[PDB]
Amino acid sequence: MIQRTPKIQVYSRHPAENGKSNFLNCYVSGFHPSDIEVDLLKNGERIEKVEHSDLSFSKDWSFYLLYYTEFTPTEKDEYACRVNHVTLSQPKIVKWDRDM
Amino acid sequence: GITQSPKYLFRKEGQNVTLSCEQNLNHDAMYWYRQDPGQGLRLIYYSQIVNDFQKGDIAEGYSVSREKKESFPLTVTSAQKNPTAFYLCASSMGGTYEQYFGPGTRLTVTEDLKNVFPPEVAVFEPSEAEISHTQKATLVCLATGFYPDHVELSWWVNGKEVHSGVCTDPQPLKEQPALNDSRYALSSRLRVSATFWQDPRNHFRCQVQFYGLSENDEWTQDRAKPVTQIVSAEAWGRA
Amino acid sequence: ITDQVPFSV
Amino acid sequence: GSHSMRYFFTSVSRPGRGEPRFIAVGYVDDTQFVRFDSDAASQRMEPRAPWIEQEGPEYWDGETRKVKAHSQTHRVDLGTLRGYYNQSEAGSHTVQRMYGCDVGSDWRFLRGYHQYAYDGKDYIALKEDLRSWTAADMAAQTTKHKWEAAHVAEQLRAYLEGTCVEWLRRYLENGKETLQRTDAPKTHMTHHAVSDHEATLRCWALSFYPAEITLTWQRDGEDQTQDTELVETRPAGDGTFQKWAAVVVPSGQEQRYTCHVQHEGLPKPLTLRWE
Amino acid sequence: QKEVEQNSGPLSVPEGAIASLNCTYSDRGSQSFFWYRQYSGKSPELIMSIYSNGDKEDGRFTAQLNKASQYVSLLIRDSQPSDSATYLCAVNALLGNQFYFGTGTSLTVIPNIQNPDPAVYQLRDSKSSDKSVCLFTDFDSQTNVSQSKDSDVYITDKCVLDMRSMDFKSNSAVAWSNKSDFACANAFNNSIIPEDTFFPS
Repeated sequence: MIQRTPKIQVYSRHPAENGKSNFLNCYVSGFHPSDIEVDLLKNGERIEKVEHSDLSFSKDWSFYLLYYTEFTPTEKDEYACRVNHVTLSQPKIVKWDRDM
Repeated sequence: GITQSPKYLFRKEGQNVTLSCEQNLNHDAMYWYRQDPGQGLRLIYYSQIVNDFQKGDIAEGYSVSREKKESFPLTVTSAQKNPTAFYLCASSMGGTYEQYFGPGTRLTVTEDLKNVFPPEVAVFEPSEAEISHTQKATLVCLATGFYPDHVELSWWVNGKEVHSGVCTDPQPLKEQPALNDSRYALSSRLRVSATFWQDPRNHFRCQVQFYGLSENDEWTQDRAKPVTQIVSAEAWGRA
Repeated sequence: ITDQVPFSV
Repeated sequence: GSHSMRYFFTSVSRPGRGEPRFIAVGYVDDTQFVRFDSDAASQRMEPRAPWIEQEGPEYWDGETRKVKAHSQTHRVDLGTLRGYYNQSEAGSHTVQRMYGCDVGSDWRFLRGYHQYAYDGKDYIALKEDLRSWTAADMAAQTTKHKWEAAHVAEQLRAYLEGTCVEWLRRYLENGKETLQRTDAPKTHMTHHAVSDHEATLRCWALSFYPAEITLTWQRDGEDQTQDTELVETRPAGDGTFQKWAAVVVPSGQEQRYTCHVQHEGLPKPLTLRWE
Repeated sequence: QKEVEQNSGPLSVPEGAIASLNCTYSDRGSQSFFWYRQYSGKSPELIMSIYSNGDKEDGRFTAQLNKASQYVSLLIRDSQPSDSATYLCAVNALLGNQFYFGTGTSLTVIPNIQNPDPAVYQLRDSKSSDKSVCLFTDFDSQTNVSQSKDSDVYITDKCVLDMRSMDFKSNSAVAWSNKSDFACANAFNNSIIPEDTFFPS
């Protein structure tokens, strides 16, 4: 069984501007099997209003998914998504960088 | 492959009947069609998978069940206004794949069993004029007065069924076309050489298999019971 | 539109 | 080619926890327009793009029945494959199917494909001529002989060369304002001081469609791939895509580096500078 | 209209010649096209299947498909008496996951029986010399038999027999009545009878 660890990317749909609403994206790709746990975090706590796309895979059969939610960026709130997979010894957390 | 029983059915209106259909082709899709004389196929019911079924175009008065993958029993309820039809069952790998039909079932439903009659078979010896003009001899067989039209005619020469020189009408002929419950007639020809008919040691027999009431069906009329039977007529050679 | 029901391996 | 329609099917067995999970999605180019999820509530093929919502009930009822039977076929495959490899029923396995067609500039057939995977590895695929099979291992060769004796390739070719191309044309016409669009990349550049002697320049490309894009760096007009970072294209969430590329530059000479963006909506590549 | 259409009118073709059956359909994601044969009182039998444009040959059969014009046809080489049946056109439909049948076209091949010697004979019953039937036989295939307008007189359609001892084939039609005043001369007056038909005394 081919097992691959997911590649994580945290980013916003539009250029982040404090005060105006945006979308927070956690793009997981290049993983197998498909069973994966993705949670978007705000200051460490899980956001419960989080949607995700429909499961699809690439030419190499690896799966990819997009998790997203509506949020309003501030200058002091830290955002991240936590990803759990069978190939991860512990859940991996990737902080959101506005410059990335 | 796929089978359906019985080949001929005959019931009285007012009660439900069950037409069986079974296939061991591991097919998920199964279909029920009916067909009228001179007409096409018309979908009644079909099933994509077990425990499911969908109404066709003339589902009114019919009902089906799919409890198992191989069986698809069709029920003709008293609500169906014209149950008399040729019923065909088919199965396929899926909704868009070619279907394979079963042998078919001829269902005939009548008001009273008082119009069920076996055939009257007669054979007519060749004319002397035909023998001297074309040097050939044509025997004619007539099955008359039977109902329904569930008959199979065959010629037997010296105890062996023949097919060369035989011609039979494609379908029976209504004796009284204006009647809904008319009795039917059927003709057939057997043409042999003149020297073959002129041998008195040759035996000709016209056998007509009739499908009617079963031995288990009830019968309350003084007339002879029109059970499924064989009626034939014989003839020898003449010089 | 999708193709017809596939064959099993 | 110019356009394409692709379908993706995945079944994941759940031993001792229920029937396998079945997910199917359809895509025209980079736009998803249909979905099915066995765990979702609707239990039907659902629309995911506006232009497909105009299809009548015969379409949605038919597609729902077809993907459901497709999931049933995968239920049989998941068990059959265990016997091919002599595997136990205590582990979870996945099967994946994928097919579709590509069309040229005249919207006529160009290319077809139909491939099958087991546990994330190639299992069996239709070759480019749509007339032969590529078997991975011993177990696939048993499937190949069966599908050859059933004349499967002849019937798959009729879809990929026929129905697939014809209904791709139909979708492209019904969704002209969405599918036949092309959004040029919105580009800009950022600067990040790494230390006193080095700085990072990040070249941005946003809100572009379709997803195919290329970002290259140049120094004094010559290509430079050293000390360059290129992130993978990601979806924006509103039907567009994002990508950026970075390079480390000695402080003071950032004016000698240029970013080049190549995309379908740019007849000539865009050039990006910092000053 | 309907999804699958074919002229159900009886098509007659001379034996040994080419028999072509046409079929047109409304595209419903139509990808597979089939031909079924059905004899009288029998179930439909799959005989032909085509999936790509062009001609598909199988023995004396040839299936032709032109998806552009929505046209499926079937060509029968060397028309034989066994080919007389009803041929059903079938077209699948990926839109809706359906499988549609046409109403079917009845085909009958006529035998090119040279040396026609038409005549109307009278045959008496074997067990009782009272009953009798008239036999119109040995006429060319261009002759048609019309049913009687008298409810007391029954007339059958023409029907071909094939003798194998000699290479001989012939048409025949039977008529009879219980009036006992009905003769073989006025039996087939409803039908167009050739001018040189022999009538015995």
